[PDB]
Amino acid sequence: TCLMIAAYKGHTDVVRYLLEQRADPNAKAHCGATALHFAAEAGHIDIVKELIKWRAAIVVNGHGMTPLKVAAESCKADVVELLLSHADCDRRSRIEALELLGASFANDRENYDIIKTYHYLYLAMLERFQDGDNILEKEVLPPIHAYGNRTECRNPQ
Amino acid sequence: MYVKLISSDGHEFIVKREHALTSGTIKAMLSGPGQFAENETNEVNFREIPSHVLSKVCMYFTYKVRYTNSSTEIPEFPIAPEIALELLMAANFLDC
Amino acid sequence: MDVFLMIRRHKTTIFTDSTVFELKRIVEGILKRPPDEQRLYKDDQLLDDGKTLGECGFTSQTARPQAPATVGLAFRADDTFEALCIEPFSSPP
Repeated sequence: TCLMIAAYKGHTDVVRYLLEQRADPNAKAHCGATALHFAAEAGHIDIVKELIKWRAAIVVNGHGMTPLKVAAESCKADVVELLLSHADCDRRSRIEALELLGASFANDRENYDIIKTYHYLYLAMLERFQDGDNILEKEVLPPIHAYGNRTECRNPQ
Repeated sequence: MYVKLISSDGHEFIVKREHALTSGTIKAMLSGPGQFAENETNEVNFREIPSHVLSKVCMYFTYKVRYTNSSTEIPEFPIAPEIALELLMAANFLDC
Repeated sequence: MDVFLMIRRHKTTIFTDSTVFELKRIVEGILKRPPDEQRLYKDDQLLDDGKTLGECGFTSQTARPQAPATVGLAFRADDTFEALCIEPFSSPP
């Protein structure tokens, strides 16, 4: 629909006018992606704010990919801020999103910020051990020879 | 490796030296012409400090050294109402 | 292990942190007392030598950094040590 493609393009005025026509933004496509996903890929914070203003809810695609996680994947911090602020979530999803953002900053070529990744992962893991005597578990997959040692860290040292 | 503290009342307390070493005033009193002789034991006496306040100070020593650099919610230190006024005095004097 | 104790004799106190004889030769190292002679009294009850930490029932709930577990034992009174208690500290005004 013109709504989702306009959100992908990011033209604020046309999206605002189309929403003024009271068009339902909960429409789906073959991929099942709602306009929130396209806005997150575009990263326009104002578009996402406007979508939230008129009661656009978070909806999960069949293969996971909640729009918050999708925005976190593409290294779009502002969308993560806005969604975490408005969309209530648990501890697990929030820390998972933060870790995904750290990894995406680590490996991708567009940003490639080594320190930002380190600090984001540090913050997420500190949040993991915040309570004390009630510790979120960390599951480590068996090492892969492609990565060499391939062992994750679960202690701050 | 163990030290002795003597209150004005006369009660004697034995504490691990590293635990007692945190307070600056105790370290200053040890390092000097006093407490310099190996033959003499390592004891320090205050002509002023009462008993209960000094006991509270030493359990504070161990409580602090125990929950140090620990990522968690520290337990609160229980303070009696009437004790706090003299405890502040002792903390100020010991420069802990 | 991770159990916090005060040892109290009249005008004498020792702070510390898994059997009875373990405590006994810690006390021997501290004060040079006969390990057999030392008798431990918990709630005015005889603590037999070789008894483990677990049988005491005081591991974490009472052994606190805020206020460790108190042990009102008594040292030698001629042949055997009985009826020896620490004087209470000065009562605040």
